[PDB]
Amino acid sequence: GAMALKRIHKELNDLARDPPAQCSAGPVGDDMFHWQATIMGPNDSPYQGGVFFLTIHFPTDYPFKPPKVAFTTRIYHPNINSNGSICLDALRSQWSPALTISKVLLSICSLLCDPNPDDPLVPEIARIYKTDREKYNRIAREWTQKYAM
Ligand SMILES: [Cl-]
Repeated sequence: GAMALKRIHKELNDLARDPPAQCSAGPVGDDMFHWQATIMGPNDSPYQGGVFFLTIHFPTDYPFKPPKVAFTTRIYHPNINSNGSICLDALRSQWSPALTISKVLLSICSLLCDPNPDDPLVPEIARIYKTDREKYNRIAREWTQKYAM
């Protein structure tokens, strides 16, 4: 309804006025409720140099339910699966209307930097992250080269 549209426009404007570091987001075309986003691989992470795309769909009662957010770029990470689904509590049980796309993008950036142990969406990647970090990094770098450049 009009409440969601007002908030979504305000958030688009918030991102333009204070352009993050290393992320962007906004409507695909003219559909305010369907956005794209991009996140640059953080420096000093195995994703450095990559560019990762995401899709975002706002519900019609945003901001009082969460947006649906998924990666569209393949990534080697314990909490993001091959469907691009993202295990992040803010997008589920922990949503609040005080969260915004900017905060969500910052949280996903931090998640790339430091995975969540409790949430292995891809159990084998979570295992290599815990047991052999240098191997995890090497493979995450290789997938950044293959998919995100
Ligand atoms: Cl508002």
